[PDB]
Amino acid sequence: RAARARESVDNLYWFMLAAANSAPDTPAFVTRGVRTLSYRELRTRVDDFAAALAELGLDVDDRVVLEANVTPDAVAMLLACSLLGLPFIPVSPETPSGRLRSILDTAEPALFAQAEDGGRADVPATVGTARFGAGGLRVERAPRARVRHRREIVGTDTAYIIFTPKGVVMSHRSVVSLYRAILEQGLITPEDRIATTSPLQFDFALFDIGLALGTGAALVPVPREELNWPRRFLAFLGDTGATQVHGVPSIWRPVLRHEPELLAGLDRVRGILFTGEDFPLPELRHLQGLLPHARIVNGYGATESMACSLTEVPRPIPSDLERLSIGFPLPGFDVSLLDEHGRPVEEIGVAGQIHLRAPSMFSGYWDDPEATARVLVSDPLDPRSGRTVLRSGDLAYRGEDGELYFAGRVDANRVEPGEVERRLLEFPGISAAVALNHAFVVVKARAFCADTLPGYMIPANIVAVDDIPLTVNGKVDRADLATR
Amino acid sequence: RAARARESVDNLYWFMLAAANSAPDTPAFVTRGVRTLSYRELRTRVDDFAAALAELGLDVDDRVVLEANVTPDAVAMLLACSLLGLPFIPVSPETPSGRLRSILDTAEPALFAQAEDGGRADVPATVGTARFGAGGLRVERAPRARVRHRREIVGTDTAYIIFTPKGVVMSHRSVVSLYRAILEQGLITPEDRIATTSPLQFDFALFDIGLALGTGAALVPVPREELNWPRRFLAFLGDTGATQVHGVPSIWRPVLRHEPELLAGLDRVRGILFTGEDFPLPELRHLQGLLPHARIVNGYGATESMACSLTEVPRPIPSDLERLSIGFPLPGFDVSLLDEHGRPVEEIGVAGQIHLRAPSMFSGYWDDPEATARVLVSDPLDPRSGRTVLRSGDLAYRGEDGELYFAGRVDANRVEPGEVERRLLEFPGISAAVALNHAFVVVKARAFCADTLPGYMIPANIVAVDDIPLTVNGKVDRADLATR
Ligand SMILES: N#Cc1cccc([C@@H](N)CC(=O)NS(=O)(=O)OC[C@H]2O[C@@H](n3cnc4c(N)ncnc43)[C@H](O)[C@@H]2O)c1
Ligand SMILES: N#Cc1cccc([C@@H](N)CC(=O)NS(=O)(=O)OC[C@H]2O[C@@H](n3cnc4c(N)ncnc43)[C@H](O)[C@@H]2O)c1
Repeated sequence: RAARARESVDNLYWFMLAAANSAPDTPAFVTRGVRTLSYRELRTRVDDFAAALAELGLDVDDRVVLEANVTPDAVAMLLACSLLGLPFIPVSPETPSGRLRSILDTAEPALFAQAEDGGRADVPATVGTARFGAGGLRVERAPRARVRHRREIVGTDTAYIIFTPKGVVMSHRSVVSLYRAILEQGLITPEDRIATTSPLQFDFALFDIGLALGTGAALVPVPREELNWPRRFLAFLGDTGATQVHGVPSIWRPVLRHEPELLAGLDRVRGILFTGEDFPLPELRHLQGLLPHARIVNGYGATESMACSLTEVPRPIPSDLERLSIGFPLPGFDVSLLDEHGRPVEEIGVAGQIHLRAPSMFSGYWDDPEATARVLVSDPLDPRSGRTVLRSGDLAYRGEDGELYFAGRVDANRVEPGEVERRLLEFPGISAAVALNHAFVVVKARAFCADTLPGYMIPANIVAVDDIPLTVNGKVDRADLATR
Repeated sequence: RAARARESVDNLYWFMLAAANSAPDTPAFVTRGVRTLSYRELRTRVDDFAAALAELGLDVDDRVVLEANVTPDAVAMLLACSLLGLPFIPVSPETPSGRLRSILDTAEPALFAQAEDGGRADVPATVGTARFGAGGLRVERAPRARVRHRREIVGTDTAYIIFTPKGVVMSHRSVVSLYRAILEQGLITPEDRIATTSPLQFDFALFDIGLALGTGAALVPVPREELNWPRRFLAFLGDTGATQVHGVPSIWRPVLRHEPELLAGLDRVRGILFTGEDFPLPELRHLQGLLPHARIVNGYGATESMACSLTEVPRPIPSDLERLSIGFPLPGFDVSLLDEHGRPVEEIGVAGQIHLRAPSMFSGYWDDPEATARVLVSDPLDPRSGRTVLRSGDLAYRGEDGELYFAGRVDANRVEPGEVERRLLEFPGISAAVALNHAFVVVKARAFCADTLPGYMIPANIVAVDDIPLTVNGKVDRADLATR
């Protein structure tokens, strides 16, 4: 009686589990005793959860909150939801109870599912509740009864909604199109093991899952508890034989500061990928110098398209380089830089706002058509067609070869805090530095800065801190540094 | 310097010319001396026209009017436009000068191209003019100079705009998705020869071209001058060895009336496909009876998605059958029937308005965002997602097996003119009949009707005519029958 996605129709289930056929006994997951779960064993768990979910009578586009971090079970669940056309709303179990309630209030989901040993208690009787474990999907409270109206699942049905409360609605067509564009850029082979560090609620986690599983590679989820301590993190990457390490730039900060020599011992690491924010070039040069056999890729994009461009950093990074390139749009993606009148910028080195044409475009903001119409706008170079572009909120300029350079959020003398942080990171004893004019440093600095920086770039205040504070998703917490 | 579509990005060029690689010497076209043009020779002409077009400096999404009927040269041109991301506006050379001017006024194209021996004179100096022939593309007036801004072609770039002045904007992604859905329904093999009868300006022509060329089959364009006379039309189908015959129901009307015995001699015809309007069941039963080895397929859909469903008619058609089924949506398509409150109709045999979820959805109506927002509407079963559906303007009901039945335009006792026309087509001496209560017949009838029809279905007037008048696209011209 449940609709199931057909194999020919774009859908995360068929896309991520194709390797269960061509390579059933190859590893889909490596976890830590180092264990592997094969593609066949993963499809078996997905099919079991999907048989259980199908009993609940949910209609296509009924929303399932998945509270978990990246685990074989949580990935088995989101793929079960995918086959049944039930958009998942991934929520980290670290999300505060209040923030979760606010998501439940707006998203009005039919079902909330967490791990057997999950800790969430606060869930209204309108929302069904279930727990999943290699034991199976276990319904605690059934979702409330309904009449199914959707006969067939399509490409534009929602795969997932990302909540930060702003909800980015992504279709199977959009996310599969992104995975296919990256498969074309041979970032990954089937023999790779991708260490993934992002919270499940961050699309960087969904990007890592699909890149691994869509390629026939193994995923190595790094638990936050392993990530937070430098020797522990390095022993986890060594033990699991990780070949690729994905994370926001901050994942390296403790290892660079405390354990650079053990970091150099990661001889199986072939590739590093970051996204989310600028990697401070002094830390990035330090990292590159320790792992000279690891390709480093600058990943640019936003939740609204999942991603835009993948750009290998120069080897070595020029000492004098001020900004890494964010390169060229993925195959099938296109950028217009438009000025403050909405006109194309053709001039080398002049910033405009990125307007992205992407096959991975979000459907809209959940229950916010006004916000949707401000962001997903009529193509300003062809406004009579009804074609839309993403008005990204990001500034960029091109260089002489047409490559892009990120130039900050349009809404956040032009100060480049990156140049302030660079000069400070070049001062004896400073391991980290964030500017917002206040500079915060992890450990005279003022005169060292003034020896090369213009007057408007010299910090008014330089504040010693034990660490750079991070958001749940691992980005610099500038709100937090503001408070103190 | 011209952007060209990449092979990995949905685009009519790569989709229709893949057979130039796997089967270069197989026929792409059969024309009438019976000649063939191979896939390789077709790609050569496409590449030549595209090299010439690229010289003109047009930007991606610059519009090219193609005035032609279905010919190897006109198909070579629309595929050249496709590779360069130049949406084509196909216009039949039968279109009156006034109607063309009205299209030029709204669409403001950069270029108008016609055949060497084309007859159009009326084209403003703002629009470039060119003529194409196996000689090459020949520029008469260059388009006016411009700066190119688009770096890369994407999936959602416009393939073509259909004008009837209402302009349906179709993307490469939408039209390729439709061709792929039909390739999955093995309508056609590479050994087939598809006789196509629609004017190039009608998307039925574009449907036929892509089905043939995307499959590696041969296209057999039927010129209007061959189509208009019954023995001439049958000799053309015989000489070219057509294996499939596509056209609106009216293409059969003269052959059924004048040459039924020669029609039975079409021994190579394996398949017939119609769309656009109801096939009057008495003519359809007559046709099916003459070619018992031809599968007949009822094709339902609209320009806004190119198509929706393909449904093989029963063999034989039950004598008592009142309506052919329009079956089930193509793989990856989904229909909701919604009532006059906007609520799902689940009841067998109750009509509602078709809301279509389609991967082949139009981008919008050219320079008409108001009309777009009335037709491409928020999914009424999931309106907070920003997902849209086509509000089709078509009524339908389901039968016991969930199959659809077309029940007329929402805007056009409920009279079923089909039942009035049926009873008249069953009266001795009537070969055709159209009701609009007035009935028009091609050659006491009133009492024959009253012997089985309810009072409200009995024509007030029965008018003998020499023929049923047709639109350019070959549909019944009810406006025309109204005048007289
Ligand atoms: N390649 C790649 C790739 C792979 C996985 C997931 C993603 C993104 N969804 C990650 C992300 O932070 N998205 S965001 O919407 O929260 O915030 C997006 C914003 O974060 C900033 N950003 C994102 N990438 C950045 C980069 N490489 N350098 C500098 N800033 C970058 C930009 O402002 C951007 O609009 C990209
Ligand atoms: N399968 C298939 C297939 C292949 C090629 C091209 C097409 C359509 N684009 C043809 C067409 O007439 N489109 S229309 O937009 O002008 O007018 C559409 C309208 O014409 C009517 N229509 C279209 N198909 C019909 C059918 N099979 N039976 C009855 N009516 C039908 C409906 O009202 C529909 O909304 C369909």
